Amino acid sequence: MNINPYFLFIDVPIQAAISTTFPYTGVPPYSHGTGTGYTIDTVIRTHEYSNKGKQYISDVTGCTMVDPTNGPLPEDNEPSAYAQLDCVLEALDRMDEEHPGLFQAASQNAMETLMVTTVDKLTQGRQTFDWTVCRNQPAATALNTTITSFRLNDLNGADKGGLIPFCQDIIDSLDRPEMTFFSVKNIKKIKRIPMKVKDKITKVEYIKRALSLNTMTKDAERGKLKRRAIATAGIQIRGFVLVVENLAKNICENLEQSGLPVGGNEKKAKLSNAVAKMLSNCPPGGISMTVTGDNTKWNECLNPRIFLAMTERITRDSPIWFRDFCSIAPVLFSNKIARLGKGFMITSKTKRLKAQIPCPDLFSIPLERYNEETRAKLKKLKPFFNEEGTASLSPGMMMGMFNMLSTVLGVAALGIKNIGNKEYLWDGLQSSDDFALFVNAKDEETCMEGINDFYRTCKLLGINMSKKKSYCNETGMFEFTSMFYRDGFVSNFAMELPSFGVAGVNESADMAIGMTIIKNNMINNGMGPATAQTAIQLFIADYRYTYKCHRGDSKVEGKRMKIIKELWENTKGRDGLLVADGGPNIYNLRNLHIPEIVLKYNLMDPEYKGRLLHPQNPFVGIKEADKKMDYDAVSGTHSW
Amino acid sequence: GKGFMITSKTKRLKAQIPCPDLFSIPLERYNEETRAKLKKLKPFFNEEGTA
Amino acid sequence: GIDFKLGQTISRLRDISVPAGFSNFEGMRSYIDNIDPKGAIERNLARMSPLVSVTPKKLTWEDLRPIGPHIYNHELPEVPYNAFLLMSDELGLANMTEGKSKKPKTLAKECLEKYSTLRDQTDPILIMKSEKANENFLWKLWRDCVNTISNEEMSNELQKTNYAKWATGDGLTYQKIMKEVAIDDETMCQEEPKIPNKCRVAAWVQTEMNLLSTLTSKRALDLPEIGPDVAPVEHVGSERRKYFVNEINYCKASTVMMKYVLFHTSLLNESNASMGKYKVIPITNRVVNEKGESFDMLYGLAVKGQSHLRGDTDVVTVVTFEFSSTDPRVDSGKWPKYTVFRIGSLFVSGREKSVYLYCRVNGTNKIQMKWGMEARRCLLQSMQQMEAIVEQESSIQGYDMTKACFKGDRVNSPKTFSIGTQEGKLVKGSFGKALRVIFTKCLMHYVFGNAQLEGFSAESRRLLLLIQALKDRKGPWVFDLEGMYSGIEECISNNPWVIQSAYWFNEWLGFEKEGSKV
Amino acid sequence: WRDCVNTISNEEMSNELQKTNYAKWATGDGLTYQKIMKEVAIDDETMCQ
Amino acid sequence: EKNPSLRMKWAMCSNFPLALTKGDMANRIPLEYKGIQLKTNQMCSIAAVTWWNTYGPIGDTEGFERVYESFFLRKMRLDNATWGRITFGPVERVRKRVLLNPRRFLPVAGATSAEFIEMLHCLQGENWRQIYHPG
Ligand SMILES: [Mg+2]
Ligand SMILES: [Mg+2]
Repeated sequence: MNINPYFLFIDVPIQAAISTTFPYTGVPPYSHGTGTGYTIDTVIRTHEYSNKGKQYISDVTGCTMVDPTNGPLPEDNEPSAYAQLDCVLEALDRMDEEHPGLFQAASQNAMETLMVTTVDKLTQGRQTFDWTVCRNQPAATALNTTITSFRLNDLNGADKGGLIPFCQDIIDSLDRPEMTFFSVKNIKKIKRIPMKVKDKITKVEYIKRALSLNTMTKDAERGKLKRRAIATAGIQIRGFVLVVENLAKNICENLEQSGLPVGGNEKKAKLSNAVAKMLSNCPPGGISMTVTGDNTKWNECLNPRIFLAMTERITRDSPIWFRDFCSIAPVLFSNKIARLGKGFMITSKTKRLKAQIPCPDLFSIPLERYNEETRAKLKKLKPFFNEEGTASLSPGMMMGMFNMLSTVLGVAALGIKNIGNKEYLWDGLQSSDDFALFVNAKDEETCMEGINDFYRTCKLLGINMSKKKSYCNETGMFEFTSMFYRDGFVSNFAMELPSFGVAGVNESADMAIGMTIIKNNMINNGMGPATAQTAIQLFIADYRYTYKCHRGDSKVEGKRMKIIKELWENTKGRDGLLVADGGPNIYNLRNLHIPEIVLKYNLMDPEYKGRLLHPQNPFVGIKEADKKMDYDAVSGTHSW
Repeated sequence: GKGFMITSKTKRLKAQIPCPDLFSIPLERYNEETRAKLKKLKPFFNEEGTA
Repeated sequence: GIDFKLGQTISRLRDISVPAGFSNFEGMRSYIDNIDPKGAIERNLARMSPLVSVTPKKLTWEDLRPIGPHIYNHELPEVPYNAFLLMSDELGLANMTEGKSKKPKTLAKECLEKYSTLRDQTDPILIMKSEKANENFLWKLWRDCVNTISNEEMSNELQKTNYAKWATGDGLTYQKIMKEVAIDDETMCQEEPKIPNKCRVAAWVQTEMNLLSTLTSKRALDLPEIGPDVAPVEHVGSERRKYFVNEINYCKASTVMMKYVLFHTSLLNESNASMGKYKVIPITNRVVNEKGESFDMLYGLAVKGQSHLRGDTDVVTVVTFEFSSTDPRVDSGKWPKYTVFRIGSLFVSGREKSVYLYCRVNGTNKIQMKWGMEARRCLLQSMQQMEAIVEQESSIQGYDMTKACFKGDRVNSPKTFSIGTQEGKLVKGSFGKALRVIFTKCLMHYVFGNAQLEGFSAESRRLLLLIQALKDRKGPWVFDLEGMYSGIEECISNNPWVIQSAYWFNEWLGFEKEGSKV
Repeated sequence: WRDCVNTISNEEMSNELQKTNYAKWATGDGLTYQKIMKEVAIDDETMCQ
Repeated sequence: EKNPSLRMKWAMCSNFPLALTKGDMANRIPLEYKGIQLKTNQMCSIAAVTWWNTYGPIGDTEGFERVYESFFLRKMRLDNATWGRITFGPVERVRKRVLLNPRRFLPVAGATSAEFIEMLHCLQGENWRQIYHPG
């Protein structure tokens, strides 16, 4: 008798048991060593899909640029970045016709928001590339450092309030013959101390710094055998990017196909609505087929030049000042520069020695001293390599930069709905690089033609769909946004329930934030009662261990435990004790929305409540816990 | 005297075996001449590093 | 108004960043604003070559083939055991305790004190050394742990700290030199990547699956209480919980999971507390049997050596010495990484049984320790399933089916699911057996998780959904199938779970084919 | 050789080489075996005269 | 650090991870209590907090409820409420924009007042339903 776990699928649908098929209880595969190699494949891969375009030398930076747009049409089934401008405009024109006034409404709404926007908004985000130090620093730190350096060069506008003057000077800063800024200098005093120093760089150096994108390896990524590269941009492009993403978001919000702006429990509704609508529209006696789609090299075949065209088309009726503002981010992305990792490692086994060759000195060593894969990588990288350790990456995109705009382009291809007036009608859903397509036709053979026509049509817009990762079957069972639908039942089982542990802020808060997540999971992710009950148990065990607050009847020894045990005997009413004070846990499903302080107020003894709730106690981000999520908590001695 | 010196080429390590510990390692780890010398010295070798 | 003027540099970038066929931005701007396309897509599609197409093919049971046929090749070596700790061959020295919580160092000393024959064993009987492990280094290191654990001092720091520098292999580390010398040095070249060996199925992976889903006499899963239940939903939730915990509490996988969580927790506490020193970290657990008696179980000791690295991915050498009662000679191909000594014997129930000590030099990062603490969510993963399964039954018939599903009732026989095969004949099992199998499957995903398991599980999902479509006669189509198979197969290199999972998938696929024929 | 010439030609009154760290490996002084405890060597079966 | 919990786990075991204010109220905590170093001469230990709730002056609490009426209103709405039977049959939930507390798009099958939404987690279910009446 040999146990075969896969046999559970004989008596259960795979969708119902799909949760067990996902290894989300294990370590997310992290990146070990240099991510420099991975960044190089991205550059080689990105240019390999656009080498048939036009190659020229950029006069602003001297880099070797490649432009696959309007290039030769693809001849094979490999990924292709040769998007035809006329085809893209045709899709957008069809898109606008189906939603009259949408482009104008989004442009006007985006502008109104831009006028009111202030510089403090740029402080919201993730790690950004700081040109002053050539490193990665928080958005607030980078914004301040950029602001201070602009003051040195007399570039003002940041203090003027609105984002327009601040973004105006950024463009102005690109013309200054030399740029002065504060740099961190590590002088050896033995000790090493970093100080400020007034550093100066030339105009071309600043141009490259402004266009550069720091590259790391995508860590914690789940569901892939091989790592990749995740890039972050500097402050020079942030502000312009926020507006364009706002512009794309406004358009996408009004699209039925779009599923990227939609978030939460509405995804299940979107899946059900689309399949229901397509089945109803199915011709009598026809066949409705659904394609579980997936795009590979989705970011490496999208062109900033196309996004520049889309921004022009979306803002057709708008002031030139706004049209110029919305067209800057694509301009700074067509001339982007990819900073390559942190070099390579070369070792001698006989001498037991190792050394790190930095990126500027990649080709200073003979290529025969690199392994085969790196040797080939560097041979192909030479044309686009810069002497400062960076590689020119004009074609392609970087994941996560233009997500809303990419969805708009994908939805546009879905709106064609037919080719050659053939006897099929296709539609679907789109969210960033993930899509699902439904085709209705009189028979399967005509349905396949519709899918093949869609495949060819996508190739014309720069959208490549993976044949290896895509499959088709009759409508009613498909997958989208990593969600499984089957016969009217949606089985979202890919989100990993966040570690039900203390949020690490304080005792009363963590209990409030913790109990909020379980409640949200019940409401949103359809988390069941029992599993919700157990999620409470696991968190409490974690909560007591971290905070050293076990039940007063427990035999745990500790510094605070002795005081907790003393309080347990002293207090007459044990049920009123807080969990953090060694009190019993009284949380349940019905009461996942009341702070424990308020819960135990009635049961709390007069002495304990007065001590804990002393108006002037010596121990005393309350709204949102660092993504911003609100939690309900009560001020008290535990709020240190 | 001081003893002998045994080294690992691949590991790039070295260590001095003192006189009391001459026979603490198999004689196959000494070169041929020293191996024969120790084989002949064993009868007259006191267990303090002296002969 | 607003005058957002453009500078000289930005304008020049804009001019050169236009699609082919435009000299400057103004030409591009005018073309988009004025020229209208009315069938450019149709013109291009006709002008596009016909060689590019989805080339779709109908999927049939004959199209589907076994995944990774190389796992049956008998020339390849048997996939070895590479988990951090012994799972089914584990032996833990039980010391009955009143229930008081004590420091791990004191727990180890008392457990070893009870077994004085093993603690005092100074002469090691080597059974097999893997390929390069130094028997003298490993044993001398082990005796360091026992002496340090059994000393009167309250610190777990190893007393040698210089023999351990080389016993653990810490001292055999390459020396960094400035870049200029390396550039000049012609003999310095980049190393080739370490390709993982291709192995074949091993009978020890199936055995662990068989053994770790079984019920034992010891339960190690204890959970905090919750508030009183005043609503029917709370009562049914508690009832479903009670049935679930009762069936998973005593499974061997539950005890194994807790040991992994506790060990990785102690490892992480020491990692921050200790940076450049060697520590002994007992591999302990807390268990309670049916009678309610609580035991302290010691599964071995581990030398967490140095660290001297802050971050996510930075190896911290860990040398594990784990007690076991299984002869490594029985399955030689399973322990090519372990140096195991025979350290003594004991009478578990009046019958003599050997006690070996498996030694191995391992490495870990901060993330692995962090995610080791997070191996209890396998409890959440396993349960979320039966909730759905029980819920689906409750939809069919009103009254709760938890009692019916697990034990049956007047109008419903207890639920059964296919669990395994014997002699080529499918076997059925209760809902408890399926629950334990599901829990164990989740645990092995954590234990054997790596880049290979993520790829196989994610890539194999496409095949699983294709088979589901075939079962429902939905007439699935695949644009290409060899490419899908190649992506799945490229991840089957040396991971025990992936190789075994491929064998299980092939077995289940054949059964589905036979069922389809009828 | 270049370091020696530069050191000699400089105006400093010292014959010290400027690039001491590079000269550590140029002369081969860094490629010296590491002395270890006699106990570890005794246990290491790969250490031979 | 990039993980608040782990940073907090390491912070909790530290001797004095809490930042204490300066004042007379901060001087009534003993320097050491049966060995445990509550504070130092400011930094504070979590043991000092545990002592506060155990031994210390009983501060008055008269305006606490008035400051926190909303939460206490939630508590009494739960306490005074009544619970009915449970229906295990399939439920049909209509997506609507509802107010959580006395707004988000949620699936609700029945009363849509904020009183029911606040407890919605314990009422609705894929294959179960419960009858609730807020107090
Ligand atoms: Mg996607
Ligand atoms: Mg998909």
